[PDB]
Amino acid sequence: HWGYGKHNGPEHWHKDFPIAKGERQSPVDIDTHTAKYDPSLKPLSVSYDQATSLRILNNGHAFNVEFDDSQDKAVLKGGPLDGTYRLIQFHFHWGSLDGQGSEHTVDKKKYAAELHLVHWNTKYGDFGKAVQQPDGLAVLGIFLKVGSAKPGLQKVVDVLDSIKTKGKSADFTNFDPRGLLPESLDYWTYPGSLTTPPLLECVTWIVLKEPISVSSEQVLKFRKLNFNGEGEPEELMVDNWRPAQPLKNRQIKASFK
Ligand SMILES: CC1(C)OB(c2ccc(NS(N)(=O)=O)cc2)OC1(C)C
Ligand SMILES: [Zn+2]
Repeated sequence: HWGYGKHNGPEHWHKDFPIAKGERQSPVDIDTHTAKYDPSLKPLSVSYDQATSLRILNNGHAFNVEFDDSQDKAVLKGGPLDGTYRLIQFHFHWGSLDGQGSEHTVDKKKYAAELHLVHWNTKYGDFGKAVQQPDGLAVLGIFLKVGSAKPGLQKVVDVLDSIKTKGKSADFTNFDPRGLLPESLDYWTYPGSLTTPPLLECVTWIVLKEPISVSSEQVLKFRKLNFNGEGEPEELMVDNWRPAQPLKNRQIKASFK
C-alpha cells in the first residue's frame, strides 16, 4: 500500500490515485509576495472550548487524536468558510531532521513539522458525505519550529510510547487542542485536497502564518514512532510529508496586511 518510502512514496501515489495530478492538489508552496490580502474574508473563529477528544491512534502513516463529533462542539467558521465545520481529528507531518517535515512551505521554507486540525462541513451530515463535496472539509494547518517546548503538546508526546506501532491506539480523553494554537490567527487560504491518499479535493485550507514552537525533545519523540506494525522490521515514522504540488489556477488569499 501507499506510504512515504522510495517504492511507495508520493511519486507513486498517482498510479492508484489518479487525482494526485489533479487541478487542486495539496500541499503547495505559499509565495507570500504573490498572496493577496482579501477584505472579503470574515474574522476566523476557532471555538474549541467544548472539544472532547476520545483516543489516539497510530495508523501507520501518522498518529491521529480523534474527537467526538456527534454534537455541536469544537467548531471552525468564519474566514473563507461558509457555515460551520466540526473538528473530527488532528495529526502531524514531520521530518527525520529539523530542517524538513512540513507539507506546506512558505517562500520555499520547510518547517520542522505541520499540525493538521481536520473539520467537516456540518451541512453534509457527516465526514463520509463531506468528502464527496468540493467544500466538505476545512483543515487548519499550523507550522511547528524547534525551539521552546509547547506545554500543551506534552500530553500527546507522553502517550506516544503506548502506540509505537501501526494499529495501536490508546484512550486519550480531555485533551484541549487550544493548547496547540499560536497567538495570532493570521492565515493564508486556498482550495486544495487531502495531502494523503485518497487525496480528495474537498478541502479549504487555512494555514496560519505564525508557527508554534516545540522543543527538540518533543519532536524527537515523534521520530520514535514506527510506520510498521508490531513484530515487523522497524521503520521509524519520519518524513511522512508530501512535497509541494503545482498551484495551477488557484490564488492564495491572505487574511492580513
Ligand atoms: C474521519 C477520518 C479519520 O478522517 B480522514 C482523513 C484522512 C486523511 C487526511 N489527511 S490530511 N493530511 O489532508 O489532513 C485527513 C483526514 O478520513 C477518515 C479516515 C474517514
Ligand atoms: Zn495531514
